Amino acid sequence: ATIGRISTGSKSLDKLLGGGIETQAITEVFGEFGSGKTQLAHTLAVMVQLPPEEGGLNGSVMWIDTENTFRPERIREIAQNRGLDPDEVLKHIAYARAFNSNHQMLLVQQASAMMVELLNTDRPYKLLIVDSLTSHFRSEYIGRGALAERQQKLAKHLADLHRLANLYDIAVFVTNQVTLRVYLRKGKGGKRIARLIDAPHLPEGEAVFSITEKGIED
Ligand SMILES: [Ca+2]
Repeated sequence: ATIGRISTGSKSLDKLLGGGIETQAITEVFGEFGSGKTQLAHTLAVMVQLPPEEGGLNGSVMWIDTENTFRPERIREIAQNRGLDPDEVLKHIAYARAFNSNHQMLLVQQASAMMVELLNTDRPYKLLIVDSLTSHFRSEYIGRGALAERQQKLAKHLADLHRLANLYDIAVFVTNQVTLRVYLRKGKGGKRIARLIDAPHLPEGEAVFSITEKGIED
């Protein structure tokens, strides 16, 4: 399968990422609360549903939520401001709340069966969001005696996510706090800045973007 790319909505950020977030990859976006990481997840959940000429992959979305960050009204807003049907865009997002780290791991293992079901349809899954990758692991595995089990379980979880990305030709997008690593920070005037770091086949760099009624854009 040739790698597909989903536009972030920001031309500057897309350029930094080599065209958009990639299928067959995990993109891991770091930042503090309000940094833009969750706004970017909501934007991508709309963009991926568009045709390739408009920056999408005609795809369905799966959203695994660990910190109650998914906002259906934000999806509706982004969809409408981009001239799309809000009800239709929302219907193509399969939402699952993860109650703890073990459940989060199970949901990703169970996702394989769901991906197979839409694989040869008009709207195969093309994007899996995990917002956030680590909140449950950090809340549950505190201190020295818990570190080994936490790193082993997180490494297994990441392997399971990579397997989904590669087997079903989807982009996996996950958020984190301090894979293709992007770090977000506050810029000037409410702008946000993304920095791509340690990418094997993309140079490091930065992109400035805005959060608007359309989600993310330059
Ligand atoms: Ca955010």
